[PDB]
Order: sequence, then structure tokens, then C-alpha cells
Amino acid sequence: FFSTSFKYVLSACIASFIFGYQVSVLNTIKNFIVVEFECSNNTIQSSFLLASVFIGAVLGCGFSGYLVQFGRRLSLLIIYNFFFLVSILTSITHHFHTILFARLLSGFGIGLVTVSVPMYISEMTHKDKKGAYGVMHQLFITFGIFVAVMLGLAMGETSFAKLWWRLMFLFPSVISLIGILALVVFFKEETPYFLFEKGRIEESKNILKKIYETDNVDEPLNAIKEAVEQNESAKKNSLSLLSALKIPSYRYVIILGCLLSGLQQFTGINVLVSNSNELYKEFLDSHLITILSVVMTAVNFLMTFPAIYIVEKLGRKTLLLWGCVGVLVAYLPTAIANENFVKILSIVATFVMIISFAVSYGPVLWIYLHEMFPSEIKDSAASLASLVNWVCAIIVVFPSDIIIKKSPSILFIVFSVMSILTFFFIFFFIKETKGGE
Ligand SMILES: OC[C@H]1O[C@H](O)[C@H](O)[C@@H](O)[C@@H]1O
Repeated sequence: FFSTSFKYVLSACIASFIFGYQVSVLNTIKNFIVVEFECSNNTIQSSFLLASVFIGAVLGCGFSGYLVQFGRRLSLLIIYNFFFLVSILTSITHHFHTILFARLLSGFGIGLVTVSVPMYISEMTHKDKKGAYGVMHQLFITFGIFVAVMLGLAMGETSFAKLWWRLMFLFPSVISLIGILALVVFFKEETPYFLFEKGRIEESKNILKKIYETDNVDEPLNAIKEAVEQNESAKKNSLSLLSALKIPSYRYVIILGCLLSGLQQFTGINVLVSNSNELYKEFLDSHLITILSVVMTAVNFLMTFPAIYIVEKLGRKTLLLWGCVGVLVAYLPTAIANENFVKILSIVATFVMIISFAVSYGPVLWIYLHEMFPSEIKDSAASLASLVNWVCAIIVVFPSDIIIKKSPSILFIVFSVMSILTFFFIFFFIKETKGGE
């Protein structure tokens, strides 16, 4: 291996770290902002504010199609400028209105990352290393979440606090300023799949010529030529944004693609992300909440590492099924228990689900998505599938908190039904991809 392939992956992964940090920055220092702003109406406003990121990420995943059409060059570059300017706005805080709009674009930006970065990795790494390098995207999403917790709880236990949580929202602007200037050493080249948009064939050759340092790249460029000629034809055919529902041959991929992306949220990951400091308040103290959460995100970040190597060994379908097994062992034993014995099962729920998610479904989705739909439909369908993920985030998180307050037994039971449904969905429909186009 030649680390120049990984070099371009890490440069795009700065945007994955800005996503993960934006997701949980406000979710940790939420209580601090309440002090200035105004429980009660704050609980309602805070839920509205949480939604703006999910509603914005839907619109981000939507736009990162019209945007990616101009290249993953501008697509990534633009996020770093945007996120630097959103971080400047989020940091200037006064009232809910300002921070709702600011955290709506922190969601629009986040959306772009979910489509743009996995596509960049998928479109520059070798067929055989595609999965592990795509796993990097999640490895920095998870790292972004944990960093936010360690940075925030650093102030935990004020005048030198009001000038700190402000400095926390501003942190991703410096990271974006790093990433933007870092894509001056890297972003003088765009992924070889740009052969279809621009006939810069010699430039396309010189991309793979540096990636693996092989001067004769007749193998992947003639493989890209066959994938580009399939696109060149479809444009003359005029295959619409849809045509998936119109053509049964294309419906089986768009529907299964959207279904798998949506089923990621029907696991209960973002219930533990957005309500880390809230869901544990039911019994556990404020001193305990901060510990069980800082350990959780550290575990979540650490568990993404084993996925790097086992995504090419087992594959994508083999890993997906194992994640659905571990989630049944995390949900069903806790579901019947609540119809010292259940206090132990609380820690089992805390980590068994986190452990099985970060190594299995978490990264696999964002890499399996850019491995499906081998033709022009690729970028197109990969944007709408990732949008369903952010649509489902609203569909899962919102009712989950309502149902946790009324009956937790029914909640863990419905999540175990989905844990059975997803396993048998992957086993019956989901393909296995280890190298293609
Ligand atoms: O690690 C947690 C994260 O995993 C994935 O990236 C999901 O898409 C995201 O919604 C979740 O917050």
C-alpha cells in the first residue's frame, strides 16, 4: 500500500469530524444556553431546536446532489467555508431564534457531509480497500461526538464559562479553516469519476497514478471508462431523477437503498446521541450522567476501529447481520425485564447497543450506499438514500422520547421487532459488495 490513497481520505475526513462535533456540541452544553435564554417552555424550544438540525440535514442531503454535480472538489471545499461561517454565527449567541437558525445551517451543512464525504472516499480508493477507507468517514463522525463531550464537560464544574461554551461553538470554524487550507495541499485534484463530467482523461489518469503510485493504471481507468460510458449513454437516454419507480430493474436498488439507510435510525442510535444527558436523568444523578456519557462516546469512537479491518474480511452483508444480532441481545433482554436486577441490564443496554452499532451498521451504511446503483444513477440515488436517513431521524427520535416517558416496555419491544425485521431484511434482500463500480 501507498499512504497517498489514505492521505486524500483523511483530508476529506475533516468534514466528517465537523459533522460529528456539530451533532453533539449543543447537546452537551444545552443547559448552559438555557441560563441566558430563560424546564417547561425551554423543554419545548429545545426539542424544536433539535429538530432544525434533522430538518436541515434532510435539505443538506437533498442539496448535496445539485452540488456534487459540479464535482466533489467544490462539494467538500464549500462545506468547510460554510461550516466556518456557521460556527461564527452559532458562537454569537443571544436568544433561541438566533441559535435555532444557526443550528439549522449546522444541519444543512451536516447534510452535505453525509452525501459528499462518503462519495469522495468511494470515488478515489481501490475496489479492494473501498470499505476500510469508507469506514474512516464514521471513525471521524464518532471522534467528533466524543471531542465535543470532552471539551464541554471540561467546563462542567461562571464568568469564565459564558466565554467558553461560546468558544466551543467557534471550535469547528478553526477545524474548517484547517480543512480549507488543507485542501490546497490536496484539492488541486478531484476524484477520477470526474471523467464523465469533464473529459480531462490525462488528469483522471494522474489521480490514480499518485493514489497507488502506479504509472500504468490501465486497470482502474479502463474500469472507470466502462462506468463512464454507461453514464454517457443514460444521459442521452435521459434517465430522470426518478425513473427508479418507473423501471422495475432500477426500483429494486433505489427502494432497497432507501430502506437500508432508513433502517439505520430504526435502531435507536440518535436517541442515545441527542438525549445522552437527558435519558439517564430518569434515575442516575448529574455526577453519574457525565461519566456514563463520556465513557459511551469514547466506546462509540473506539468501536469504529474494529470495523476498518473486518469490513473487507467479512464483507458488508456479513457485518450488517451481526449488528442486528447484537442489538437484539441489547434490546429484548431489557424489554421483558421492566414489564439491582434491572440496574445491571441498564449498563448492558448502555454499551451492548453502542458496541454493536459502531462496529457494524454505523459505518457500513455510509460505505454500502456508494457501492450500490452501478451507472449514472449512482450520485443521484446516493443523495436521496442519505436524505431518508435524516428523515427517519425525525421519525425515530421524536416518538422515542414520548414513548420512553409513558411506557419503556413497549419501546424496547418495538425496537426488538425492528431488530428482527432488519436482520431478515438484510438476509433476504441486501446484496454483498467488496469491489465494483
Ligand atoms: O455514531 C452515531 C452516528 O452514526 C451514524 O453516522 C448515523 O448516521 C448518525 O445519525 C449517528 O448520530
